[PDB]
Amino acid sequence: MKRTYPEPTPIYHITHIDNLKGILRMGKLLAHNQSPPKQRSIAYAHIQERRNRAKVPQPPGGVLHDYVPFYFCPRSPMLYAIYSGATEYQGGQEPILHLVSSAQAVHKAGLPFVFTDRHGVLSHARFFRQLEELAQLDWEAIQASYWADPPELREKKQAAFLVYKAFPWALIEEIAVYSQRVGEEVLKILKQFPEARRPRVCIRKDWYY
DNA sequence: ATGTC
Repeated sequence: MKRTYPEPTPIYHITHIDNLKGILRMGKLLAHNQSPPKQRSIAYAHIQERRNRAKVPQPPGGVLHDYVPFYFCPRSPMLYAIYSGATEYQGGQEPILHLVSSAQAVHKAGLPFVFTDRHGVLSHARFFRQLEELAQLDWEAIQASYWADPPELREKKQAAFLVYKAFPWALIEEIAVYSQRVGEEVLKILKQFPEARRPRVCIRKDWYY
């Protein structure tokens, strides 16, 4: 009766469109501790500071800031904080891209990864290395459109897929966007990097608030 | 409904 994970299992990384040039110039997403040439932070600083010191207890270890973060859903709680202007960033959701890949693409590429069953800064989050352990996650919570309550559902919606240090651009399969205007601006940027993969750019308003 | 905790 409880939902299982789709296979392939989508993973989602949100970023401001003002960072896409830097992603294509580096040819990869870089983890926070790898000093990405980001133009626009859409994070909470006070939770960023927790990620900065949160130990990852599975090899290859380090801290959460050593990994490129993905969720297993679009339309994240983080995106709600952005949509509602609760962040220092005041631009709203419209310039926020969903970069899409899959857990299985990462495994087949032989990149080191870990994943969690819930918001990764929580002291009781479980960490996993084996894709069979996707069965440990709560796929009802991950897909829930109303996630404010109950508390367990809220935590488990924010299970993370964590790729150590860097995520190659070549593994991104789709860029989802809010609006035609932002789609067009993404294709203009991609065309400045003709050697790079050009993933399909899809308007998915249902991935936004 | 939901302002990542």
